[PDB]
Amino acid sequence: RPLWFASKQSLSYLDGSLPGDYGFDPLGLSDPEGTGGFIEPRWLAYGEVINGRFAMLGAVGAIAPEYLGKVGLIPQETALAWFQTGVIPPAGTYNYWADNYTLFVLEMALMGFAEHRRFQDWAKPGSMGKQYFLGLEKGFGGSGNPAYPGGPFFNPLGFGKDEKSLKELKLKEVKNGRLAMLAILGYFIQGLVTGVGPYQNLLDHVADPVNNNVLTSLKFH
Amino acid sequence: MRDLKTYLSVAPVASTLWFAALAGLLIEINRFFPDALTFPFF
Amino acid sequence: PEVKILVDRDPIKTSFEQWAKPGHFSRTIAKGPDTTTWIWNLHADAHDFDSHTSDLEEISRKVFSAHFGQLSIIFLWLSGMYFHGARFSNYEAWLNDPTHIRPSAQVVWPIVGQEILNGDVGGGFRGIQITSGFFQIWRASGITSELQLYCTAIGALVFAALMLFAGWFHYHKAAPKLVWFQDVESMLNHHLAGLLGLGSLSWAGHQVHVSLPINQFLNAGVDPKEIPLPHEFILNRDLLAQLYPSFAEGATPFFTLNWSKYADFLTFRGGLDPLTGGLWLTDIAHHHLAIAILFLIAGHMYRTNWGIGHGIKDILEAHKGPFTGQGHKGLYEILTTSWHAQLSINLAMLGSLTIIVAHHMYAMPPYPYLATDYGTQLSLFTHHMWIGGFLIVGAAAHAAIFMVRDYDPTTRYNDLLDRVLRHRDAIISHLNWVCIFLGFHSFGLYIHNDTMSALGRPQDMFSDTAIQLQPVFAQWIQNTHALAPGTTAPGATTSTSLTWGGGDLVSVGGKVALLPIPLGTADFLVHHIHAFTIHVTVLILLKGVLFARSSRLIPDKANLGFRFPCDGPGRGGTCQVSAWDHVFLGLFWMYNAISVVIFHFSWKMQSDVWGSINDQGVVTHITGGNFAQSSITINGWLRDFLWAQASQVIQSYGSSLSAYGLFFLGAHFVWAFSLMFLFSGRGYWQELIESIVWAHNKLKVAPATQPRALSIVQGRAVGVTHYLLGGIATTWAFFLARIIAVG
Amino acid sequence: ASYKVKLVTPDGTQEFECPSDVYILDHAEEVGIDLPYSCRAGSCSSCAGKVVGGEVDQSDGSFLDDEQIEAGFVLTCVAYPTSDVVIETHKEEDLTA
Amino acid sequence: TVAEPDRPLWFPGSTPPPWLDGSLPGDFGFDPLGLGSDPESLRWNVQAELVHSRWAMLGAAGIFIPEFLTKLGILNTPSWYTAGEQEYFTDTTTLFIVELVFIGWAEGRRWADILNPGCVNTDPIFPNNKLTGTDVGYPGGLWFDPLGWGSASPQKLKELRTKEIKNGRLAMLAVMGAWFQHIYTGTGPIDNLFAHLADPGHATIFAA
Ligand code: CLA
Ligand code: CLA
Ligand SMILES: CC(/C=C/C=C(C)/C=C/[C@@]12O[C@]1(C)C[C@@H](O)CC2(C)C)=C\C=C\C=C(C)\C=C\C=C(C)\C=C\[C@@]12O[C@]1(C)C[C@@H](O)CC2(C)C
Ligand SMILES: CC1=C[C@H](O)CC(C)(C)[C@H]1/C=C/C(C)=C/C=C/C(C)=C/C=C/C=C(C)/C=C/C=C(C)/C=C/C1=C(C)C[C@H](O)CC1(C)C
Ligand code: SF4
Ligand code: FES
Ligand SMILES: [Ca+2]
Repeated sequence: RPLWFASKQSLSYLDGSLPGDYGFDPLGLSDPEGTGGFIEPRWLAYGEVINGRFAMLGAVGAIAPEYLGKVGLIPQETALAWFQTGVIPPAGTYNYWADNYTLFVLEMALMGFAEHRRFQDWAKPGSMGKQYFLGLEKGFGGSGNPAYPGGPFFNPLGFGKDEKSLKELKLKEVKNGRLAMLAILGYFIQGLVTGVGPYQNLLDHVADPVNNNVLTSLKFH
Repeated sequence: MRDLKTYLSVAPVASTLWFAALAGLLIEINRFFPDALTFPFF
Repeated sequence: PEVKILVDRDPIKTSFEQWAKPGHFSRTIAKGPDTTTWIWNLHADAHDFDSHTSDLEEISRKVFSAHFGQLSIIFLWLSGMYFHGARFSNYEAWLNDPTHIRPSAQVVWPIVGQEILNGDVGGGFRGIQITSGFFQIWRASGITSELQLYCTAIGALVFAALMLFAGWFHYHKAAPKLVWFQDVESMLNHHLAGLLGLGSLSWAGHQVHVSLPINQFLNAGVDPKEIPLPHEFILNRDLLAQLYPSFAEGATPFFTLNWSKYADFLTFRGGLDPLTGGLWLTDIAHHHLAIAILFLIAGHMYRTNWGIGHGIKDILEAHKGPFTGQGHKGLYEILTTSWHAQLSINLAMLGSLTIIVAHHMYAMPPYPYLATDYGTQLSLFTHHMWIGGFLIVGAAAHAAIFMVRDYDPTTRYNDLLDRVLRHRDAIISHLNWVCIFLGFHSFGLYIHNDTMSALGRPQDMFSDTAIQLQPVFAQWIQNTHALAPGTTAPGATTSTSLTWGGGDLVSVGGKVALLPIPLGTADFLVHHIHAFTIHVTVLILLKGVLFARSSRLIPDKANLGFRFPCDGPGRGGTCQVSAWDHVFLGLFWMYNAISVVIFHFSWKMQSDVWGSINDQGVVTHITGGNFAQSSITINGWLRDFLWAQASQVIQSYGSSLSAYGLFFLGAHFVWAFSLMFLFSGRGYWQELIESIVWAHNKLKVAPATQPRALSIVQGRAVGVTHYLLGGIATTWAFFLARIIAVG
Repeated sequence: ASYKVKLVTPDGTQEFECPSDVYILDHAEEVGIDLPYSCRAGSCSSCAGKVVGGEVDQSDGSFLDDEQIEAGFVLTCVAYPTSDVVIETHKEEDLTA
Repeated sequence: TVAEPDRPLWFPGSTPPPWLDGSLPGDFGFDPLGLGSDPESLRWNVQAELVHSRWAMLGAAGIFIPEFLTKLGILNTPSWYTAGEQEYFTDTTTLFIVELVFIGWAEGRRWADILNPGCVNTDPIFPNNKLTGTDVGYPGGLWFDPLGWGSASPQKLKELRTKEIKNGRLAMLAVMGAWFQHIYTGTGPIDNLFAHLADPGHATIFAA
């Protein structure tokens, strides 16, 4: 168990039962002494898991279009950056089949249907596989652990029916999630500072290293 | 809810409501019959 | 040892049952009323947290959530200000022509003829002229449309709801424990470097990107609607580089350390902007940058969790010498266990700060077009002086509360406190003496002057023409401040203010913004009057604090509490020995001192500063300049200041200033009404209530909660409250009517 | 309602029945087990006593320490017996200290 | 009076409030403000919800049928909103006075029965006539139940009543939507529906 900037305070409660437990907690946020709302350590682990999952999704998605803008018949009008698709209308917008406000309302409706139920699984573990849902309830029973619900839905292929299985896979999952979280933060501050897009930025750096980092501190805009 | 009904009948709240209603009533009367010095009816 | 978050879950449950049972907090009130006295006590002890219970944890939880409630209220008041500027105001027209439109953000409904209060404030609008100076702030902010005012009103409403929710949350769901509160090192590190450092850094940022360019465009003459929006200045940068070439290099200097290349918009000019009569914005941005750097560094002094830093206990224990014994050993234990000690220190400092704000904002006007708006300047100086005085008096109140309820040499012993307690007699003796001597040599000069002026002997007066008393040191210091830029401050161009001198005068719209203020015999007399009043107030408050526990007259005074009427008529009579009564007496003297301060400033500014200037350049002051020769007698204050300037308010009936004429008289009434409570006692009143109760009993209409006369202490408190309200409101109406009428 | 009361006393320990709306003293007055009182108004320490079990309503009690009602002592003449209680009598001085 | 313990719940996973047991029809356990935690409060508000639902259903019919067949050239009834003014054989104040007398009689009768059940049942002029329904808010008798359709024994009456209360909730909401659409827009509701149907992805409220 390699340690990064550990301490005799962090190393007390960070025993090792968690994946990627590196004893790194220089601020002491997991300390179970005075725990209240949204500072409880289980919720912090669940939150890291969800942030990392969404980060893997979003970090692969925010770069995919402008990569396929260069290879194939993919039409360039549908090859935008991640900041000039409608995310920041003062930086570029599009005309989809809906308004971008009706889009917001409808996407919020669908995600409300999803996330209220995921929470209600967190709060009273095993609630959702009891009330009628047009079917769709026999698969939303749960597994006692919020972040790893299992079922016929969230595990079709049946990966990891033992303990070494699950521990090794969980480690790889949280590590990739951390990497993608870092990557998304880099996306944000790169796409502000140089203001061109991460793929274009990488391709403008792979040629020459003359303008790697400190060059862009002139911050054109 | 019953506790709220009781609380709403405590002295300061009851007087506040009573006088706000009275004020609305006199204000509207004077907005309809302005500048009255006498009883001009009978 | 280490620093961490520590919280309890669900300490108290949200319920209505305690609303319906009045006085749940105190066991005595909970029992219910027999007499009307109950109803008064219920309100007097409502926020006396450390008296409802003994547990320090509970008191601190209550204090934290009460602070959240106060912040929610302040946000709601800000929301109202911005909404009224957006909806019922003439701000846009004033933005078009600031030196002709007088600001107004309140209109009234036409109900009983009161629409006469909607006066002609210019710009096609009729309402009430405001004096809070909000238009000046909104112009210095860059705000140019009412949509931005709407937006800020909505944001403030959101923030108020957020504060209220956090207040509920930290008391009922996640309540921090005592060890969290008692960590002062991390708290100071955050407030120094996080609240004040990051705050002024962020604000310097906003001034560099919004206020500076929009004000450059506005002062260039551009129509306030054809100016670009602020965010354009951020998207397109050539707009910025047109006004400030330095924005082309764009943070390369800040790293290449050639900060010289920013001299474009970070200057050190000093003096006023001769176009708007305010400080250079390029000076204010640079100022805020420097202040942010200073605070961000200062927020790294105290040790929290990584060894490096300073232990407050170590600093205090290190300081001691042969005159003070062991001093400062034992103050960390005290300043972390009593809320009243903290409150006293904090109130003292905040009151002094408010007074300093008053002086600095008149003398170096920060906002554009504020210096020539005379009503706003008078209002701001006066308001802030009153606030400062009140807070300083509260400081004494809570020092006395600490001395009665918390000081304890058996478990928390400090040496310096003990030694001051052991020579309080000499302390109070010398302060008493110096106040008597100071009162003879300042007011006595006025009495000498009045008597020499009435006896036809003006050559025997104390004045600039007969017997001069020139404040040599004040003249010497402002002469040093005049020669400063270039000699002891080579980096400055003009000096800090125009009151120092140098022969520089700033005008705006044919009005006088600033010019050198002359010091003479009258200035000498007024300042010694001020020293006298402050010394007397100090004597009363410090006597109240030092003798809060015991005296040669009553040797166990701490056992009677902090607020008690007396200890009976024996020993000669012992009315008003408590420390509460000393606070009660000090309020009158604070009123006296602040009133004289605001009268001195109001007469002096009109007489030698404010006025109108002609194209040929001949300044005509509002009053003729009669402060130098009429301020030195009392008759000149009664005649040339009160009688001559009350004309505006006693002639406002029929105009839009008639509300001030009504409030003048109402305030006189409330003041005279308080004397009844101040001059009498409750025995007479209870005996009169006896007969009135008989009359009610005769008709089976007598109440079951037996009516009593007020308490002795309540009588005193009602008296001082109405006295202060009456007096301050009288001066409020007088000032506002007078200043609004002439200009 | 009318819970049974128990009073240790130098005379012994005796029980009497008596409704909760009453003060203990007049109820020991009913059956006739003599107790020491001076004031009958809750403003002295002659009717003082402490408790063995349960606890007694001390709403209309005054002239007591902000503790005398949290560590055992009670004045019998201003006290409502909310429960089947077991109390002490002649307890002024070990209260007087 | 059949305390269905595991009924459908508006918020799955909740635990319903203690006063909402399962007896009342159309029960789903929704009272997050706790406005029905006292039995007398609950029965009064049951009457209020019921009568509101029946009024709303009458109103929803009277708008949405005449409008849907006014767009189509069936009838020529003016806008339900603007139909307040288009004047009839008299004016409106007298029309209101006669409506007032007439309906206020009936509402006073319903009042009496709400505060004292079954104490106004029969007719004074003709005592033989008698309302046949034995519950408050479900009058029955020949006038309000000549078809006998209503009076039966539970599992039959309970379902019919739940169906009533759900139709009524939807009708309250429906007329509320008619109001707010025609105040936001200056249109008719069927026009709103047709426009939104011809361009759903764009003809929403977010058109201003
Ligand atoms: C940060 C500021 C602050 C804070 C938090 C406190 C907090 C506290 N003070 Mg304190 N105090 C302060 C400033 C402060 N004070 C100042 C500036 C002064 C100088 C005046 C005092 C002087 C003072 C005294 C003399 C006393 C306290 C006391 C107390 C304690 C109980 C207060 C209470 O609930 O009474 C109840 C509050 C009220 C009954 C409201 C009074 C309403 C006023 C009189 C009316 C004001 C008029 C209004 C402004 C305008 C008129 C409106 C009208 C026309 C409609 C409490 C812990 C009391 C104590 O015993 O300490 C343990 C005590 O007696 N304070
Ligand atoms: C005037 C209308 C009205 C009234 C009186 C009631 C009354 C009742 N409902 Mg009901 N409800 C209504 C409308 C109403 N509802 C509508 C329109 C819906 C569909 C959204 C529902 C859906 C619903 C469910 C799912 C359930 C109830 C239930 C209940 C019962 C629980 C007790 C209670 O809520 O306390 C008393 C009720 C009130 C005091 C009325 C509250 C009126 C508030 C102040 C309105 C506030 C304004 C509103 C929020 C915004 C209006 C604008 C909007 C229309 C755009 C009760 C008898 C529970 C039940 O078991 O039924 C038997 C239950 O589970 N209701
Ligand atoms: C929406 C509504 C009520 C909604 C109430 C809600 C959501 C309350 C919910 C909750 O409180 C609960 C229950 C429980 C709490 O713990 C939680 C909350 C959330 C607080 C009532 C509408 C009720 C609406 C009604 C009753 C409508 C009747 C309409 C009629 C009669 C029409 C008459 C007309 O005749 C005119 C006048 C003119 C003619 O030309 C044409 C027409 C238009 C036909
Ligand atoms: C550990 C610790 C402890 C100690 O004691 C202290 C400290 C140090 C503080 C710490 C920490 C650290 C860190 C680093 C943190 C971070 C994190 C992150 C980064 C996250 C993210 C996270 C992230 C995330 C979620 C993200 C997500 C995203 C997404 C979905 C995206 C989306 C999108 C796309 C696709 C595209 C489009 O067009 C747009 C959008 C729509 C936008
Ligand atoms: S009762 Fe009043 S007059 Fe008498 S000693 Fe006390 S304060 Fe003085
Ligand atoms: S007699 Fe002293 S308390 Fe009852
Ligand atoms: Ca913790």
